[PDB]
Amino acid sequence: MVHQFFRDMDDEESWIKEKKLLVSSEDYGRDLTGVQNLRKKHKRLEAELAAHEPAIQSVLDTGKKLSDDNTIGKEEIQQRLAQFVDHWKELKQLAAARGQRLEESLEYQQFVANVEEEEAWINEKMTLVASEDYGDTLAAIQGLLKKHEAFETDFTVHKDRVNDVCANGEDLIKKNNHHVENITAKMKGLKGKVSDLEKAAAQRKAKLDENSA
Amino acid sequence: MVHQFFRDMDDEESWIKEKKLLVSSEDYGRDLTGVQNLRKKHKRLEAELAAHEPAIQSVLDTGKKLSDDNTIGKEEIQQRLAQFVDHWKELKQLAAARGQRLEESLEYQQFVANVEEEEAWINEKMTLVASEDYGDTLAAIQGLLKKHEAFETDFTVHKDRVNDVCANGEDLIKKNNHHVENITAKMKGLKGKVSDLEKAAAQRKAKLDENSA
Amino acid sequence: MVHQFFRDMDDEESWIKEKKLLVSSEDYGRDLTGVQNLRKKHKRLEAELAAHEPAIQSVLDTGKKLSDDNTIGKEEIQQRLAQFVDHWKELKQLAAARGQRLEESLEYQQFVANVEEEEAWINEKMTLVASEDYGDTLAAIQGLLKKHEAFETDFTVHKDRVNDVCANGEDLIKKNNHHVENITAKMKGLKGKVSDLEKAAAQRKAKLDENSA
Repeated sequence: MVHQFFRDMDDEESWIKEKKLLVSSEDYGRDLTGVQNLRKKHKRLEAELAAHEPAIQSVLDTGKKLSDDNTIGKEEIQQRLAQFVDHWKELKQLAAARGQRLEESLEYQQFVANVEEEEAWINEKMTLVASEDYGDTLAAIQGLLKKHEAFETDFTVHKDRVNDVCANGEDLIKKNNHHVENITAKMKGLKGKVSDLEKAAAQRKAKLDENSA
Repeated sequence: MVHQFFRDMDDEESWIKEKKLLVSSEDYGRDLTGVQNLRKKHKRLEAELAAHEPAIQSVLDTGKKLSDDNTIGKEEIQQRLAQFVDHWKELKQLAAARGQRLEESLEYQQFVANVEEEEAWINEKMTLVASEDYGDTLAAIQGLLKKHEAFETDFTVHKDRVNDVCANGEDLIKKNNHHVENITAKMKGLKGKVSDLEKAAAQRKAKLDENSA
Repeated sequence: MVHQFFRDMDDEESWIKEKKLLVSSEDYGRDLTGVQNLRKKHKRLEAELAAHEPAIQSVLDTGKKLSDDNTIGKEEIQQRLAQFVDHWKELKQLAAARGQRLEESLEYQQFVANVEEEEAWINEKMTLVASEDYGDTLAAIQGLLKKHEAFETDFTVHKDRVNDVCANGEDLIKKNNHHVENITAKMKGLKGKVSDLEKAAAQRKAKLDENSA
């Protein structure tokens, strides 16, 4: 009874101590897929905590009955119960904390991934727009002009996506200062690439019209 | 939100494509156990699609929200959302169709298995009834009559079972043209076997009665 | 209807017969950990029985429908069903019985483990109390007194725990009468060890007090 109570409490505390070290990991992942995998793993740990909740509560309930029955050794029991509750609350707090840090990491890696998607698109169009072919016949120029138009339509959509990625970066910086330097530089870099492509596109459009007029 | 939406939709789409491909199997089993095993397996896949509905619905919800906010690039979101919804409907449609076909296969293989159980019993009794030992002593003869009387009751049950098997075959044919030739021939053969056993049993019974009178 | 009914019944009877043979184990564990491991395994089997109920009932329902529709061979169907019901009932009764025996084993091994915990504690304190170093300085002697005082409080708790262990032992003897001789001797031995420690502790305390006066 009191013997089983202490064996159960000791067993749960050993478990808690082991889970505490697992939730003490400061690995937040290197990229989007990496963080997504860690969040799946953290959710499995949270289910494990939930699975032990009943056994934990049984120890507390048994401890309360022992204390209310004025069992001899009552003081040692109460102190052990308070230390037990403390280890459990601490574990839960650490697990919640890591879960939160992983959510922050997820938002950050999404921004890093989004910046790469927009920059890769811009980089490929920069090469396209730098073409030296301005049409060898008037009819050929009409073909290039319509293709340029198709490009601008798509560019307008990407300009709006870039604004959203930047608004997202500004929000990450506001929530706190993690990776502030990298985030600020990537937003400036991305806006700079959009400006460079707008300049390059305008120059090509001007050449094409000059050529056909 | 738009970048993650396209990543999630792409991932769900490739998933859907895999399952679509699996569910396109044209294997319906070679015997009863074979169909039963394919159905267990199909049931797993069905529960799966069901425990994967939230993720698909989550994508549709985001698409709706993104499309409503008339965010630029609205047209792309709608076309992608549309083909997505159709890929999902297609999969659910193909899965349900296979489940139905496996259901048909099951009834058909149960009929085939039932025919074999009845034919095997009949073949074994034909040999017994072909015996020419009518009993030497007065105690042997009645021992033989006793075994025949039990056979008669058993044959009465099997005749009813054969009628049930044939009714089932007629129903299968009624439901569709699958394996009609084989089902038709098996019913005819089974009735013929019953008729032949009735004839052999009668000859055997008469010899036994004539010998003990 | 009928053919699949007998195939399902035969398959369930094979399942039942296998679980029956499994639940026939006479293994109840050699120590506390061992019993706890066997109870976890037993609970998994109890869950399987609950999960299988619908399948058993389904055969029973079909059999009733066949019986009510006066299908031919009604008597064999009724006799096979009554046989099937008895096997399922027998399995459930055997499982319940093993479960109860395992609970009896748990209580007994808890008592054996608790006895060992108290005796190990007494044995280690017996050697400490046997020490003949009563002090060296006016401060070393006070140190020894401080430690003996902490020990007296701990011994007060253990005396109560030994009393609970003996109460548990007499309850085991009253409720099942198994291992009576071993339980009786262990309680006698344990009370004997407390008495011996009380005597040795008082001799030690006397010397410490005398030396400090």
